[PDB]
Amino acid sequence: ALFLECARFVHRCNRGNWPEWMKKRNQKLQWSAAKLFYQWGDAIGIRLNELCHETKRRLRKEDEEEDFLDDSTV
Amino acid sequence: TVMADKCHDCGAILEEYDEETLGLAIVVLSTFIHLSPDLAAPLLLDIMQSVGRLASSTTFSNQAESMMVPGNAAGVAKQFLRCIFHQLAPNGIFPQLFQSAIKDGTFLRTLATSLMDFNELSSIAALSQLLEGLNNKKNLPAGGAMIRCLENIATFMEALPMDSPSSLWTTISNQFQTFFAKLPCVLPLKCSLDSSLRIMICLLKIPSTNATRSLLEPFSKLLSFV
Amino acid sequence: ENYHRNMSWLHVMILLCNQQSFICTHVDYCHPHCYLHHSRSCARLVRAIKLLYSGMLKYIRFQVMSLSPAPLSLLIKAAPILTEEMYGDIQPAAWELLLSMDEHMAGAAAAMFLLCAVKVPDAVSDMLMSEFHHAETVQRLNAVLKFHTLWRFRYQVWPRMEEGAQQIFKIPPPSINFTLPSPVLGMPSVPMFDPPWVPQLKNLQQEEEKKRLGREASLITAIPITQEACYE
Amino acid sequence: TQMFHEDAAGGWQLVAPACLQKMMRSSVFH
Ligand SMILES: [Zn+2]
Repeated sequence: ALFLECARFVHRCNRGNWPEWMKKRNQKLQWSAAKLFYQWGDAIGIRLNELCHETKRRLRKEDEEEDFLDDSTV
Repeated sequence: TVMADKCHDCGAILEEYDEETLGLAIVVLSTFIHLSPDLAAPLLLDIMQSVGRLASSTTFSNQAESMMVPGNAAGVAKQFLRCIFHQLAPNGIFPQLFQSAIKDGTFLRTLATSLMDFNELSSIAALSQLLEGLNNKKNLPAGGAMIRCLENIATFMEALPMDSPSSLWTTISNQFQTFFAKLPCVLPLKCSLDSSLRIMICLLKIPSTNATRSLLEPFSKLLSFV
Repeated sequence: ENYHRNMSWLHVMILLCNQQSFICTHVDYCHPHCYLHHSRSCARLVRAIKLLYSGMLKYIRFQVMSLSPAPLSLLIKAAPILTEEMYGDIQPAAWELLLSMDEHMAGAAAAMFLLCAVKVPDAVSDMLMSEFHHAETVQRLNAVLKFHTLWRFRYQVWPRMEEGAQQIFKIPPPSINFTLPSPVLGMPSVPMFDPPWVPQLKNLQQEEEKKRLGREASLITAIPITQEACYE
Repeated sequence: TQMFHEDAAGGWQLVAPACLQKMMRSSVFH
């Protein structure tokens, strides 16, 4: 949910739906927002890169009840 | 068994189909209704709601640009709705539809939108035909059914371009005057009927400077009854 | 400066969407990194997020719609800046993902593979020839089915690409050399008799008989049924 | 001519001297 909130915020900033208070100073705010979005992208990318780098019965059991609202199964 | 996805609430297998199959199903239903309306009459309401569901959705997030993809199951669904309601309009499909209870709460909006640009039977013209069918009927729907009819009419109003000038407001106004002349002798006594107020509010937004002027008096009498 | 041209997370995205186990029978269990298992997990997470919750629901249902195509749909958004090595690396993943039950995943994979074929025609051609002449019956059948999916999503590449593309990322138009005869020689197509999608007692009976004969004489399998039944 | 009608079950449907009838309709009578 944190990730998706950030995603929708970046999307709204892309559409021009910048925060109401923002809508010369605004140009600097947009430039810094783009730089910080790239900072997010770089950090998440170098984290995902680090992360990337009878048994059948329990496998099916785990796969068939991956209810995300029910933690300890995810 | 094949490892598939289930709905945790009901246990049913989740199913997804491509536009080439959904469009084929829509066209199959369209042909069935077209060549045999009497057989399709019992199933008509469910078919309309099921296809309006597809019409409502958007294939792409690009709602700004018209969905001009050749497949475009939404466009196929719109064509289905347009053809069905153009064909069955002489058969009184509109009073029958608006009297019946509609499970899909968005079907009236999708019908209004998909018929909005229609030139043969516009959504405004569809409303006028619904009013004419209700008015010409020998007996208006009973007190129980008239409440559902008013609610459906109001919901259809909410999705209509009530600000759009057209050569029908001087006609819809008279149709609604004659249709409101009968309500006090039809509606039940102690049942909430805010749908009539919603209809009046929608009517008072038409760009005509004279249609509402004449419509105001049956409005006053119906409001006195309410 | 120049953030829009050198995005550091392009290759990790390829690595992410290329590290699934596409060889899984999906019978009585799935591999831990099976791609269908991943798609089901993402769909369950999307349902959980939906059940968590205004405009957020609009974003979820209009721009998420699933989580599995997030890598591919990212790379499609960065197609002008992808290098040829990136195209070669993303080609097998987009090829394998073409037969997804999820329509969004299939569409994104088709768009990505069409972009690859636009950019690296030699590798795409070699892969296509290897799949079509493959020694396994299932492989050739899947190659034809994947070709059909590409054919379907042929029209859904530019919308997925970029809001300002087709000015950049030039695609060579079909170079037609000759010209057709100035008037078309034959009829472009035979109209279908009494189309269900076109809105319109001896006389009534004979008209019904005429319509029935015309419908029986007109072939419906020989027309694009969904293309002609869509409004404009 | 055929008109929609809500049936007894509540569902939609499409609904629109016998020898003396023959005698009158017979052209021999005319
Ligand atoms: Zn599997």
